[PDB]
Amino acid sequence: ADEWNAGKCISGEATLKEVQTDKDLGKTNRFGFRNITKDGDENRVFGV
Amino acid sequence: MREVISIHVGQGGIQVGNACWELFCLEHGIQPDGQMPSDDAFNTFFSETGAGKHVPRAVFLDLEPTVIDEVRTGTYRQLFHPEQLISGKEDAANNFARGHYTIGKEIVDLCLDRIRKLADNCTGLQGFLVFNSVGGGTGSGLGSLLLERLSVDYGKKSKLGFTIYPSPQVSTAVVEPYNSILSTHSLLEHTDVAVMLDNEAIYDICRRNLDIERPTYTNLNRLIAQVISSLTASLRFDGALNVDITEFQTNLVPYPRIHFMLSSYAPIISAEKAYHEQLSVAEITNSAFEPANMMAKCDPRHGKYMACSMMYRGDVVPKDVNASIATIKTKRTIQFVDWCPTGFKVGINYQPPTVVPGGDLAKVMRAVCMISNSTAIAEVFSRLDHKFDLMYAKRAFVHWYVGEGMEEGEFSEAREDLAALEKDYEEVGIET
Ligand SMILES: Nc1nc2c(ncn2[C@@H]2O[C@H](COP(=O)(O)OP(=O)(O)OP(=O)(O)O)[C@@H](O)[C@H]2O)c(=O)[nH]1
Ligand SMILES: [Mg+2]
Repeated sequence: ADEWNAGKCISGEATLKEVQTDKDLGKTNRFGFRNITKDGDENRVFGV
Repeated sequence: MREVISIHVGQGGIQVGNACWELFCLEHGIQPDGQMPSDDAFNTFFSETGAGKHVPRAVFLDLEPTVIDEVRTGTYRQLFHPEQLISGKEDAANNFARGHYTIGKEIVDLCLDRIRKLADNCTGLQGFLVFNSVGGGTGSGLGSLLLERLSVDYGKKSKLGFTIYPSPQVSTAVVEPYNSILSTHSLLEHTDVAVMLDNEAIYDICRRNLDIERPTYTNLNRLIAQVISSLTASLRFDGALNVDITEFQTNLVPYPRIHFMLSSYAPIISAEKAYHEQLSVAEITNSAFEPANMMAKCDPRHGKYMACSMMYRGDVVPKDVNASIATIKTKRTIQFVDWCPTGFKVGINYQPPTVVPGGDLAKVMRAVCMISNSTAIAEVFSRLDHKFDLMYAKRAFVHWYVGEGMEEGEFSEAREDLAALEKDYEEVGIET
């Protein structure tokens, strides 16, 4: 005269933080490039 | 009293359109179930069921069960009519022959009957709308076969097709050049207007103005869906200067052969940034002709222009529209063809674009969608033409095609027609 990872390493753990898809889809996380409006006017004329 | 019938075909075709309905539905207030919460401008794209919810004027055909069967279990399970979702059993598998000579016939017969039944309800049929991606299997076959059949049964009704072509360099399949050449041949002599919506080009718009570093197919469609709404805007709303669906292929096509064009939309501004731009009409139109903003990956600066149709949707005062148009002629970077002195047909609408919740679009109060036919289109045909030369040089991949019932020479005749098309545009551009 061999740990648990004996072929099943292909799956394990994967916290709910890792499960979330990537970072941002159809959405710019940049502070000035986001899409969420300010709390002052949740909906209103965005022009002139 | 004027109606339009919408036809969707192909995995992309079903996917490309789906962005259209949720946008269209939210404009008039019809909930997902169809019950009206709380004048009759919605008849242009919907038909009453006599009592209760409404019924859209569309038919879904796609040979692969999965994509069509996706809608059968979503939140829209209470909107679409049950028996108008004709579904096949086996997919075209990217073979141009399977979807038009082998398996497409056994389901098209259903297609004609359904379309015929829908029209009988209407009385003011203006024209047809068909979505079919040349970059996909079923779209190429079912799209072509349907086009020929539809023309014979009905005839002089107007037809517009929102085909999506492969990008100049980025592509998904490996046989896209074939079905493009084969599909393009059929669509040239049967359609009144065809557009350019190459997928890659729309990518650039996303990454420049919106600045979305991780865009997917869900996001691409909405911008496409927006274009559909704008074109029909002056059809179901009050407007000072209206353009009829019949009066689109009346002022855009100069000659019988040339029936193509590429469009663009703007302005596209996000909420976090819209606080800095007034979005004045004098400026917004400027971005319209900006080469970057063209929806298609093509160079508008390599040739001359024939005609430009620009529909203005918003609150623009008529005076400004005329004021900005003249300045456009001044620019030396955009030159018109010799044989068209006056070439602007401007339409103005009143109802602003509506914002789909959770989307990228930020509510903007002046929007424009431009459809113009330019000599630069021949570039995409030329480049795609080069692709077909290399592969068939040693008849690579030809075996799969004659195996479904298509003749070997069918590819021989396909290239000649396009060759004529490529020559034709160069003939037009020559000044007298
Ligand atoms: N813009 C956009 N194009 C799509 C999308 N999905 C598919 N396509 C187009 O479809 C083409 C390939 O065909 P598919 O849509 O995948 O499927 P199909 O056309 O029905 O052909 P089959 O797969 O054999 O059924 C690609 O070249 C894409 O251009 C999408 O979500 N957005
Ligand atoms: Mg498909």
